[PDB]
Amino acid sequence: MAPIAYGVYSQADGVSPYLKVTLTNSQYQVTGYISQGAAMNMAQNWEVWEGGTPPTFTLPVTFIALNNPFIEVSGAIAALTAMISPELKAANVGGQIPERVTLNIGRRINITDVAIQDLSFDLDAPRDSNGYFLKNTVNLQLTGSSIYNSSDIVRAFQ
Amino acid sequence: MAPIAYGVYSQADGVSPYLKVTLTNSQYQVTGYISQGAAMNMAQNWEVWEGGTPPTFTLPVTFIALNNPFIEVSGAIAALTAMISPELKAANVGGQIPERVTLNIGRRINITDVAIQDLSFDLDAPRDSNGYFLKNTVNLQLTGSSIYNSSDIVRAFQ
Amino acid sequence: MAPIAYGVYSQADGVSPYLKVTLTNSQYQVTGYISQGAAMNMAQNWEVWEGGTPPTFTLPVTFIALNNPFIEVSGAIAALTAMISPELKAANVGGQIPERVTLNIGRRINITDVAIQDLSFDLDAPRDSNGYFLKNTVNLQLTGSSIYNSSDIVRAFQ
Amino acid sequence: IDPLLTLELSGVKTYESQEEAWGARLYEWLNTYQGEVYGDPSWGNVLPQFKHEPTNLSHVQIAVEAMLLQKLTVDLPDIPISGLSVAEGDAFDKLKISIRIRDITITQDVVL
Amino acid sequence: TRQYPLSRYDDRNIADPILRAELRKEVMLMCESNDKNLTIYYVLPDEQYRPDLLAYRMWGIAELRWVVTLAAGLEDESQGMTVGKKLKLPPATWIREMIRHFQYDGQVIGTLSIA
Repeated sequence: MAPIAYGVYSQADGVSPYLKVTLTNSQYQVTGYISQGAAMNMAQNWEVWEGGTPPTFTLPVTFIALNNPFIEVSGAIAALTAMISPELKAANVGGQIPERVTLNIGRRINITDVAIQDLSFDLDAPRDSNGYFLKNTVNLQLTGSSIYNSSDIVRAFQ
Repeated sequence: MAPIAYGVYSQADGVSPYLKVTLTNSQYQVTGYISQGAAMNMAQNWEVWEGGTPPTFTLPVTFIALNNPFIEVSGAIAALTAMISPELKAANVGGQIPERVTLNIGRRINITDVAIQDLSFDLDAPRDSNGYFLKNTVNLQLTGSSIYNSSDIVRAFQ
Repeated sequence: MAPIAYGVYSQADGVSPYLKVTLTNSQYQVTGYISQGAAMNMAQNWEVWEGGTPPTFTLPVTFIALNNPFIEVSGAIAALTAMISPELKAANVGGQIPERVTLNIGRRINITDVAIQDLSFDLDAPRDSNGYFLKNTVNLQLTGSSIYNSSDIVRAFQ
Repeated sequence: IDPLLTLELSGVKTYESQEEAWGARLYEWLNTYQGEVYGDPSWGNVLPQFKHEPTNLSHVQIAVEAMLLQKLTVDLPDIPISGLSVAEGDAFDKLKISIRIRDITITQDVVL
Repeated sequence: TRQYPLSRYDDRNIADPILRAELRKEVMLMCESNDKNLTIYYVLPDEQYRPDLLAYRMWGIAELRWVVTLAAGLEDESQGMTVGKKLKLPPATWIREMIRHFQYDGQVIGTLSIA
């Protein structure tokens, strides 16, 4: 079925599925919680209206190593850095791309193509006996693949 | 009569009509509340006075999903993003425009032509059982269609 | 006698005339209160002293709709936006100007020619039953018509 | 006389009845699986991926629905997607996928 | 001042009645052709007097009035055209281009093979 997933992917967390943020690509899935501080922006350029700009998104997500830190924090951050990091030397020069992931929000609002342009977080949070992190707050900055039209945007929500 | 409207459009909210913000175009209407933080600015350029600048507006609006979130929040934000998003590929290359909406304030101050140049808000507000938002505060940035004259402006209020 | 005026223009307010700010032109007068936050600045340019700069003024004024909002707030803001708005298309191309107004301060310090270069305020203040505003704080940015000399400036106060 | 049908035969000649026409096009898209069409084997429904997953693994279901919708959209940009709904049945053996392009609300009974 | 009245829309910009007739010939050919790049719409009851009224609503220009007149084959607006008749309109820029070609270099018209 789907490839490997990280974060609070299973229902065993016993948390509302709606409040879960999900990113998915051909080989990786990351699931998290909709944390405060999220924002988005769309705008245009003019001087006479010239044109528009693609959508922008600023998503801070908090991750908790409730039971299995290896799959919930370490694997999650590894997948995230793999996705943001442009893989342009994977011995396949005929098609190498920095890769884009698809975003699901509230299980009803889907962005088919979005680019993870920036990532950051802090590693100073407390750890476990092995040393995997218990908590983190990773902020993400995301861009649309194009300047989407009104017919493209308004008809994409649920 | 009028096309579809969203927000607190009906009188069933039992709120003073004067305090309602309204935007209307040929096919969409959005009604909301006049929230704190609103501001406007008009200015000119000089070095010898050269010329002027069109009016500017910064309107933060608060929305409540009092009874029907689908029509009051989700549909409202969908209409807003449709309006701000330039629809320049609607199979009608002979006339495609980013589209402008008309603004009514206090039911007495009308701006016939204004452009929604910027939009932003937060999605971290709590939701319902289905998952639609209960709350949002959407800030909007608006521009006049031209550098309006004094005879154009002063005689437009009630 | 004088043309139409707005704000606390009659003595019926029972307030000290000295503390009143007044602007007057050929066809409009606006009277208000000297609110906190006022400031002014004069300076020059050098690299060898090259030259000077015209006077600058930053005046925030508070307006109260004590008895008649239509004349004290709505008419006041209308006159203000008329004055700041450059009327350069009044069917009189032989002389159209953005117009300048004369400022009286403390009933004794007069600036004959000053340009209202910027205006701003907030509309979120509470209203009346009809809906006219009760209170506002309009901040203004003003410029001298030229780089005035010492003989021009020092001998203009009372 | 004998009339005709739309399943891989004809709904209408071209897009006159817009929304039902797009629904028809999507119908012959979804009625075909991988490896059953020349040129673009990936073209068509991707049931061979999303057949028989556990009905309660909401993460995998949302992942598969998102990927299928995005690929069918990039496959046929002419028809964007408005509403997709996944509704369980009376028993654990019945699911329904309801796709509407704002009006068409055409539904198919799937099984996982 | 320098002023002269005109508008660059009139199909009758070509003064030749025969050329205008052959223009309306191929435009009729295309209109009652079932090309998909044509509009798909029926008749409105009030179009009897004002066939160009639909042209105004869907385009804002009355230059399509002769187009719809030849499409319906009306003897006079006094008589009505049946409501529900299949009416087809091509993109206006296409007509603008064809007439532009025909009044600059509308020479070969039919088919150019080689210079």
